[PDB]
Amino acid sequence: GSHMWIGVISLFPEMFKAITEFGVTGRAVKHNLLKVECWNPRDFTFDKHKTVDDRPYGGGPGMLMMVQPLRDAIHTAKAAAGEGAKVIYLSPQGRKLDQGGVTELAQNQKLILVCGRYEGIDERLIQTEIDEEWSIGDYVLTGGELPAMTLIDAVARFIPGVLGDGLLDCPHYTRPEVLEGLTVPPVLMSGHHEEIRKWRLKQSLQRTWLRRPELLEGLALTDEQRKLLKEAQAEHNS
Amino acid sequence: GSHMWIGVISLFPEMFKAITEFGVTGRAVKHNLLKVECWNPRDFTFDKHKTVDDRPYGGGPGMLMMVQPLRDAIHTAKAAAGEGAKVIYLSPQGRKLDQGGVTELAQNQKLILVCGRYEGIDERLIQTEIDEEWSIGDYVLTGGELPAMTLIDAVARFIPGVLGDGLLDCPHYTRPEVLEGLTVPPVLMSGHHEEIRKWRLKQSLQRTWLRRPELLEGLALTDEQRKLLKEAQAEHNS
Ligand SMILES: Nc1nonc1C(=O)N1CCN(Cc2ccccn2)CC1
Ligand SMILES: Nc1nonc1C(=O)N1CCN(Cc2ccccn2)CC1
Repeated sequence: GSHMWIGVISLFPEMFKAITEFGVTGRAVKHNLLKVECWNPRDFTFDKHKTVDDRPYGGGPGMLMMVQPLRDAIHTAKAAAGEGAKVIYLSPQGRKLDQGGVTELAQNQKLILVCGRYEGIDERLIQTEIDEEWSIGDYVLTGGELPAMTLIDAVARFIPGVLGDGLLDCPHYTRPEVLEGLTVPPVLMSGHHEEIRKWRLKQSLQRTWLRRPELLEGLALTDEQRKLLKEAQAEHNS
Repeated sequence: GSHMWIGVISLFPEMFKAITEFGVTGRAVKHNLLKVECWNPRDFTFDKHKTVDDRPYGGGPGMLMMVQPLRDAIHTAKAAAGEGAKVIYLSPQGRKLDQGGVTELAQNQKLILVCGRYEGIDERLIQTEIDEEWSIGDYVLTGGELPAMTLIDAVARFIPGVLGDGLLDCPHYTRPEVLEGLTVPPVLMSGHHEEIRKWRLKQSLQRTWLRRPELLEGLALTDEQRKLLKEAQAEHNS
């Protein structure tokens, strides 16, 4: 349907088996809802030792990805993708990913994700080959592979067939009715669908307010949400 | 040395091969700097079909992880860990992970990471078994495995032997000297180490200011940084 094709450039393509062979994303791939295709810069090297890193001009302790194998891998992925593929570099210097950002990226039918290693890629490749730079969070990882897999997983949820409001989630409960002395809220046992809905929404508003108050600032709360939030705050203040 | 032990509770333990078998984290594991040990709730089931999900009280479209197999897996991981292990649940309702948070978690010698699937785990298990809840970002994934692997990768960088200031990174350049008409900044070719240092720091300040101005607010800039930032801003304003 709205199937998605994601090309990946990575020195460790076998890492992506974690999403292509298991769980929800694994099923998406099996059912041809998601296609993930990997190119390894190591395969585009020509020297005997298949060199994929290179020294930075200006010195320093680190290395960068070697330009020629990486550039050639990217070009190969672009040729396979055809027209309309957006090329993404994952790094801490990119636009911070959130769910709105995920929904934006998910509108793309084709993505190419470039996974950096070492101290990253040549700035001129970012200028000449990368459409958008994104970060999955303000922390530093050993490479772009986990970020790429995280992005793939998040956007995959928006492909129709893959799955079976700005607020944090409400608490959920399952069997048994009592667990180390802790009981399930009686409302959830009541069978009263409307009370249960309002209880869940109220809990969500309360948890967002207590844990992530700044998320509430970004919202235009509905009349019902304003009411339930006021109630939750009143109860919190006893 | 400051080796780290990380217990993992996951319905898809084979996903963690992406970090235990490859790259920097793979080497950490091989060199016994990092130990990652997985328990699968499916192995703690007793029914013929090894059931690991259960219906939420109060209804709704989703499922939760079944309490008994998950609880038993967690208890088993805690027994293996001995004393001092901090138990973490990964979810969008948790404390937002950043590099400071990574450095905090990395001070722990033992971690147990609980990977949720479905609509997550019973709220009472969070109360009774989880020490801390963390989020790797404000977006929704299909399960806690990629978040757990991301956390493991980030904290692993702080284990001594694993690897070979609040600002975004400077641009980096490697061979060739000219790439699609784009040249390497002459300062990086100059061999003047102090000019190169100041240029890199200035670029870092400029990029942070242009891309992530709010990160600058959280910093107490050094005298040198204040100067170079003013210069970068002056040049930006031509
Ligand atoms: N945070 C993140 N959100 O996406 N990716 C990351 C992330 O930490 N990494 C690890 C280091 N990389 C290689 C690198 C190093 C320095 C500059 C540019 N590239 C990028 C991928
Ligand atoms: N963002 C994140 N940072 O850490 N983990 C995530 C994340 O998206 N997920 C996927 C859904 N999970 C299962 C679940 C669903 C609802 C409530 C609680 N648990 C948690 C793991």
